[PDB]
Amino acid sequence: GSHMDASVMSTTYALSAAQTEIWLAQQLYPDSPVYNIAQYTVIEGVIEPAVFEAALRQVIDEADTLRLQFIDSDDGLRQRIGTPAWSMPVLDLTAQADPQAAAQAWMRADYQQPVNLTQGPLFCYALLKVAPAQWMWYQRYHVIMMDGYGAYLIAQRVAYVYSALCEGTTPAECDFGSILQLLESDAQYQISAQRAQDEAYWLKHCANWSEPATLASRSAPVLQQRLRQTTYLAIQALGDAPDARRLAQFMTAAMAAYLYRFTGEQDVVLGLPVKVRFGADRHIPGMKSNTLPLRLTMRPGMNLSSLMQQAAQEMQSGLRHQRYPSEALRRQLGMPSGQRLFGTTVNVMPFDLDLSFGGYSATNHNLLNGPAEDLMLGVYWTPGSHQLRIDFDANPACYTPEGLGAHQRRFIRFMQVLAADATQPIDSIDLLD
Ligand SMILES: CCCCCCCC(=O)SCCNC(=O)CCNC(=O)[C@H](O)C(C)(C)COP(=O)(O)OP(=O)(O)OC[C@H]1O[C@@H](n2cnc3c(N)ncnc32)[C@H](O)[C@@H]1OP(=O)(O)O
Ligand SMILES: CC(=O)NCCSC(=O)[C@@H](N)CC(C)C
Repeated sequence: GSHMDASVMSTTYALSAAQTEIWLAQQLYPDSPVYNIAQYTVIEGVIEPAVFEAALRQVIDEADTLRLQFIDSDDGLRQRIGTPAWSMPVLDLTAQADPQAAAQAWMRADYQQPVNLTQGPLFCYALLKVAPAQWMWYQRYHVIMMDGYGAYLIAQRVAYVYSALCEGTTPAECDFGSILQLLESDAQYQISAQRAQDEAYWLKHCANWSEPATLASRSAPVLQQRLRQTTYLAIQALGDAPDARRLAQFMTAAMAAYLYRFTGEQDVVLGLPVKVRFGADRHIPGMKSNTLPLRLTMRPGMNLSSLMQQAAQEMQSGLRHQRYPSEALRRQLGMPSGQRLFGTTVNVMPFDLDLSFGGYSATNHNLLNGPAEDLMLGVYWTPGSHQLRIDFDANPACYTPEGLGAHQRRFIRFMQVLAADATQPIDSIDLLD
């Protein structure tokens, strides 16, 4: 034989369950950058690129998932903590006729590139000066090594380290754990009795399932990046003081009521993304998130409060078993592949969007949020703020931009009228054009 494969196997770790599903899904279309997540922080002040690069180096040392390198092997793909070659581009676009548009185009050209996992770079950090005392920190990752909460933790840590370095202070000891402990915990869960309990619960929950209700007229795999319809809204349109749990309950209830009013289906299956972070996993950047199948049963004449109680019940009974992958449940239920458990996902991310870099305020804004197989309702909300950002992310094959926009406007209106009177049956509101 040849020793190279043996040394590859002995110097690597197996992928986690979520990483395995990500890799299996990406292998079908290796030229599709739909598995990139991306955001950018607008900083209202002066950023020194050298101090920022120093902070980025420190955080890359602190979050070892940023140094994961992947290697092919007889066992598909494996990973180790390697030495990625990275750089921080600094682009001053203040002289351009449209500095904001130039920065948007730069980051779009970045996150549109295909990402080969065995060569990298799996992440990209760059600074874009869009105005005097207005900078942009652009972050991009592949979902195989990062999710939403991980990127949020990394942005917070980078902000803190930069603020500490600017005032010449030693940054406090980082709170992060190692990605290897996360991988070991996932490997232990994969052969755990907790996993058997979760599998039994999810097999009983969606035992006799139904094909998902959807606003699209066709089912198609995700190939292009999402079509995004973004709208901002005030919290009083909801009015329910909601927390993350009840905000997600209300969003899922509204989406299920809209799907029932548009399709007539009464057993609406939605997708609910969750962190799957308990204990030490709450302080380890990387990929850990899952999507739960949330069933909402519709009865004609039912109001919003009953739907919200249904959603609260489903979450209260299902979040205990959120470690079981939805793909493993789909395979275990005996469903033919291509048949999904849910079509419309409701991704509520109650992560703080505010940061402080060297005394200057800054705000986070998403560009990519993973693949959009059908419809994804992304709800960005800083806990406490009176504002919500609502993104309709759609598969370009199943939707067109203006149709998605009309659906979003009608859904916003229907949801506002729903929250106006939670006792009125959903079959009564007249909807829009
Ligand atoms: C570059 C930037 C790009 C952006 C990246 C985007 C990438 C992605 O697409 S990843 C998707 C990101 N989204 C998310 O992370 C999902 C966020 N949202 C959510 O998780 C849900 O909508 C939400 C808010 C309902 C979860 O609510 P939350 O209250 O936090 O629940 P969670 O912590 O998951 O679980 C709590 C429940 O766990 C259950 N549980 C059982 N055992 C335990 C235990 N030992 N410890 C804790 N909880 C336990 C309990 O029943 C508990 O409920 P409760 O304590 O109230 O009885
Ligand atoms: C919603 C779905 O099943 N398809 C996309 C999965 S994309 C991914 O790995 C995560 N970042 C998002 C979920 C699992 C929290």
